[PDB]
Amino acid sequence: SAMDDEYTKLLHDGIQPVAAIDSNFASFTYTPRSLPEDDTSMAILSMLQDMNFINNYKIDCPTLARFCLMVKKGYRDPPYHNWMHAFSVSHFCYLLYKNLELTNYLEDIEIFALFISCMCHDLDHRGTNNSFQVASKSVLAALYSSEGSVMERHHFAQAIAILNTHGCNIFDHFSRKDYQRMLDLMRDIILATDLAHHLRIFKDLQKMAEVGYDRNNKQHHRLLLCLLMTSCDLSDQTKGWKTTRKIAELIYKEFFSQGDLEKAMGNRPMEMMDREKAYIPELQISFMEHIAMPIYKLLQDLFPKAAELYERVASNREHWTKVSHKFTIRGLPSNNSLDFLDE
Ligand SMILES: Cc1cc([C@@H]2CN(C(=O)c3ccc(F)c(Br)c3)CC(F)(F)C2)n2ncnc2n1
Ligand SMILES: [Mg+2]
Ligand SMILES: [Zn+2]
Repeated sequence: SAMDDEYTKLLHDGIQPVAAIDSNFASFTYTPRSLPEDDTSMAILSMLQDMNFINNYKIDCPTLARFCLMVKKGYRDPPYHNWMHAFSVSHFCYLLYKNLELTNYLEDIEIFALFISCMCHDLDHRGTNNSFQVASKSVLAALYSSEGSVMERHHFAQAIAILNTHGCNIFDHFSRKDYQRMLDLMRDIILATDLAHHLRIFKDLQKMAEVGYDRNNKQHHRLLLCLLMTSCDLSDQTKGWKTTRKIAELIYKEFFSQGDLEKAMGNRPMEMMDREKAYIPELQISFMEHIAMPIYKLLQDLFPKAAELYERVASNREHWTKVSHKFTIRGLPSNNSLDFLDE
């Protein structure tokens, strides 16, 4: 029984210090996906220890170890939306705490909720978007389509189910008020990961950055939590070209699988999910320019030490422009054949 021994070690051996994981672990240059998957549960505990959440909130270590394993095991294995995505999004949250002094802008309990929301925010993803849920009349649409953010509601609900599994409630000693505040935060933060939501609140984020962040304004807290969540969710784009290239591979595999299922059902997939129509370079450029860059630009406006993130993201965009031409076949293909043209 793989999990029982894994739990034993994670509990009885002790929490390893962050620096023993990698000398560079707490820097924006680090690529969390470099960490072997078998070490990631220990890494989560190490990050929580280093942020001092274990002691500040008196988390029971047996309960925590079970919780982390249950969360990990609650991800499936589609090419992009898997445990390694949630681990890396969680790691970026840790980066922001380390590098940007969040405690000057947010309450402790808010930062904690953000991190625990990053762990849980794609739980049980099936490699399909919200609209596929509605078009295929899945069980999840039956439960949630009338409210919208179908997958995100499912993710949150899976988080709650893990919490109400016996031995997994890391918050069960909180006051009733703090318990309710944590669950409410997790709902808002995980819901914020639907990009439709982000697009709706984009102007309100702009406004906040114009007038300047007001720590006494409760709506500013909520808006910032959303922006930070989105920043963690897309943080793959703040690393190096190699990571970006690889990540695009995983996303388009996942997207194109969806499109293949849609074609089988008689539907026309959106362009970016149709392997016969998607022109990856112009799609990435558009995504980078019209969604990702403005996010990290806002983050830079609010936190001057976040400049390097924006610049990476702009640099990754230009790189796509630069390699775009390689998607045109010049000469013959490697095999020296034009057989591919009767296909
Ligand atoms: C880190 C990262 C994450 C995502 C996607 C963004 N998402 C989209 O809907 C989407 C919207 C407009 C687009 F033009 C494209 Br393309 C995709 C949702 C998601 F699938 F969860 C994650 N991408 N996509 C392309 N490079 C990415 N890098
Ligand atoms: Mg998601
Ligand atoms: Zn995500």
